[PDB]
Amino acid sequence: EKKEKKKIAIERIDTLFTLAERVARYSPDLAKRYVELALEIQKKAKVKIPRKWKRRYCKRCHTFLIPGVNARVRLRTKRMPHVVITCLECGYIMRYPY
Amino acid sequence: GSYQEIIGRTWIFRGAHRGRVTRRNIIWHELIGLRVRIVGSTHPAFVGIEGYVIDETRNMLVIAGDRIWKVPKDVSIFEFEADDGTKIKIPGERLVGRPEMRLKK
Ligand SMILES: [Zn+2]
Repeated sequence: EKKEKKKIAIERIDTLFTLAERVARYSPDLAKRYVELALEIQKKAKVKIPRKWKRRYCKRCHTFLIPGVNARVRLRTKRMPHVVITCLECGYIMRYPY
Repeated sequence: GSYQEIIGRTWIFRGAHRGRVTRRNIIWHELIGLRVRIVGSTHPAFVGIEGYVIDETRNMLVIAGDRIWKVPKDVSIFEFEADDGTKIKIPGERLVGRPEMRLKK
């Protein structure tokens, strides 16, 4: 039953990202542990990150991103439309086509 | 030990765990974010402590209730709370291993 273990894996990733969002305001290092555990789970079980989570951590430092607290989010659309996200903890900039 | 920021803030954990956890599958699932009570332990001061599991290492669960407790797995018996409020009872021995390493068996 590979199907069960892939199911469990996703539920674990989902749990840990949900907890990182809940704790990040108060203990950013705990949130960072949750994010990194989730990624280690993801590559051990060879599953995908739920779409709602995949832009919510810094790909450089693994901080969980709270827009307005430890992250700057802008919509930039005058030329090539994109979302620009800056991790205020390491300064890494992530851009996604809009 | 960045656990102290959670004291007084455990309400943040309510509704956060997203798995359906059973007595069969708890061995493979996320223990972090589950409410737990310790029903038995070799160390007298651990019996009766309740809180959320906030971290896990190979033979230890970090629990936040009224204070932070580091409780070892192998000498303890745990009553975890699933999402419907039913209880899962299991010897900590069965949970020994790093959280990532527990995925297989
Ligand atoms: Zn960063």
